[PDB]
Amino acid sequence: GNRRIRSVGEMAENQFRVGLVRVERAVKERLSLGDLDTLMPQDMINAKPI
Amino acid sequence: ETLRVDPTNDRLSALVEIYRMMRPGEPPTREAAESLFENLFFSEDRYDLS
Amino acid sequence: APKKRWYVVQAFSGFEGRVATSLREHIKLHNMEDLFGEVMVPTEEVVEIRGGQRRKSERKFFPGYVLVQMVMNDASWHLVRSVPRVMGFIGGTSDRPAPISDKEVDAIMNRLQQVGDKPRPKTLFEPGEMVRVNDGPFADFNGVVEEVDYEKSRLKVSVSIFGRATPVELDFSQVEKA
DNA sequence: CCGAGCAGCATACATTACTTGTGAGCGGATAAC
DNA sequence: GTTATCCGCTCACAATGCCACACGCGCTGCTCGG
Repeated sequence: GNRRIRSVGEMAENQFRVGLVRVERAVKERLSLGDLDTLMPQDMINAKPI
Repeated sequence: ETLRVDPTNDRLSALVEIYRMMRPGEPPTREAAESLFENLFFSEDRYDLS
Repeated sequence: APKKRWYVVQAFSGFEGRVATSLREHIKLHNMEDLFGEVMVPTEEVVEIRGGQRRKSERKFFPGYVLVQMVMNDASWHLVRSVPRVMGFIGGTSDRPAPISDKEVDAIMNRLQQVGDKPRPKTLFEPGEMVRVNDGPFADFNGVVEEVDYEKSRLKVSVSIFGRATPVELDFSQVEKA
C-alpha cells in the first residue's frame, strides 16, 4: 500500500522534464539578454541538452 | 515543550532562522528568506506533490 | 560621502565578458545604474604578426575574475550574486565582502592605462638563447641571440657566417622557437 | 565562417536522495569548591 | 565563576571472494586554423 511501481513512461517523462528545465533556464536568460522581436523560436532553444 | 525550546519569537525571526539553516553564511533579508521559504514549498515549479 | 569601493567576483572559465554583459543587463533591469556604476574586465594584446598565430592575441590580467564598482547593501549584494553564472564574492568572509583597496585600484588602473596606450608585442626573446631562422635568405640557420631589441624589434643574432660568428639583424618574423 | 583544438568549468544549478553500524573528537549543559 | 564532567552532535570509516560478460569513457564555447 506504500510501494508503487514506476514504469518506463513515467521515468522517461521525469528525465525529460529534468532535461527540459535546464533548457528552460537557458532560453529564459537568452530571451532576457537577446532581442525581443527579431528572432524565431528555433535557436534560443537547443536540442542538445534534451 | 517545543514552544519552550523554540528560540525565535516572530515570523521574520522564523524566516531568518530557516534561511540560515538552509544554507549558512548568507545575509538574511526579509525578501531573501521570504522567497527562499516560498520556494521550498508553495511553488508549482520548485515543488510538486504528484 | 560613501564612495562605491571596487569589488571582485569569481566568474567561470571563459564567461567573464559575457558575465559583465549580463550584469549590465541586470543593472538595467533593477535600474541600479548608480550603485553598480562601473564594471570592468581587463585584458592585453600580444602582437606577433607571423609564425602561425597571426597579427594579434588577447590575454587577461587575471582570468576567472570580474571587477565591479558596486556599493555595500544586501540588496545590491544579491543583485550582484543574482546573475546568470557567477560564484560568490572574493574577499572577506562570505556574506561580508571586502573591497579591493584603493592602492590596488590605482595600480590596476595604471596597468590598464599602459596596456591601452601601447599595443605591444610580447613573447620576447632573452639574450643568450639558441634559435633557428625562418628567413628566406637565411633559411635553416640557427644562432644565439647576441642582443635583443624591442622598438627596433630586429633581434641582433650571432650566427656562423663565413666561419667565425657574425651578428645579424634578423627581424622578429625571421626568428624560430624561443 | 565555420571546422578543429583547449582549459578550466559541481554545468551555475539546488544539484540534492532513510535510517548502516561503530568509534571517536567535540561543544553545550552540569556538579562542585 | 570557574573548573572539571558528562552527554548528545557530527563526522570518519569498514561493507566476502572470485569468475565471466557487457557498456561507457567531457566538453564547449573560447581558441587555433585556413
